[PDB]
Amino acid sequence: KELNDLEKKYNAHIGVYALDTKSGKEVKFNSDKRFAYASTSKAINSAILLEQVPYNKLNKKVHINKDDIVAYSPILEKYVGKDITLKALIEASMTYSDNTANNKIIKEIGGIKKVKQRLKELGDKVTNPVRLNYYSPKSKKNTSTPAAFGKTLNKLIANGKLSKENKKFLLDLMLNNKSGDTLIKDGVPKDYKVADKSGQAITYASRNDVAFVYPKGQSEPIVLVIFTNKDNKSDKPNDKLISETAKSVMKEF
Repeated sequence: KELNDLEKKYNAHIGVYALDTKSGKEVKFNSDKRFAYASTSKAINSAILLEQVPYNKLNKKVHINKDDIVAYSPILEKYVGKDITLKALIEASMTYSDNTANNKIIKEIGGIKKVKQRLKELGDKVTNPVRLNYYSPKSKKNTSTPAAFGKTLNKLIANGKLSKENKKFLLDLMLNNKSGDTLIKDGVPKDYKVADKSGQAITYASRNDVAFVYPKGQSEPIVLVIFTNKDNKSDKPNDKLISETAKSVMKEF
């Protein structure tokens, strides 16, 4: 389906960027347009942490106090006054999208400043991290573009400096996450393997998914970045748009 028809059918804005990492072929649509990136930021931060911690060191522990807790911390809220491992922090953040867990990761890395440093190093001068679920077309805070984010994903993970173990760990989590079942995973041919990280912001029907798509017998992923929003602040997102976009796109591959 034309991408235009999908914007028409859902009365929404779509931003797409796909890269078949084997051939280098690219599919783009509103690729330099800015959208909230928000919670999809989790995969980036965990990824950064994996660059500095060998797999064999994920069992190191950090203390959790009351001052650590942030809203929507399904897992971490139970750790008050205890020690948790780096590995469990990656897990709570990627599988349960735990807020405290993401915040601990960032600190561990050395703060937002250091993440900002790593981004520039990779060639990303677009993505603007926040020191998350908020979006306003006014600002460039918490935004990236499909092309930019797509370039970062590839450089960070698909072809980054991760170990096989670290890469595997992280990919396993994005593979097994039930919170993306309605997105890119709903859209692609059943033979495909999809490791994704969803996102959303509470304003403008800001709904995204990012993935590493592995076609039938192909070892190299297609990086797919889909960013959607709407015209009203209180608009509600429809997950089918993403499903529908993914399906459309996979066809060019």
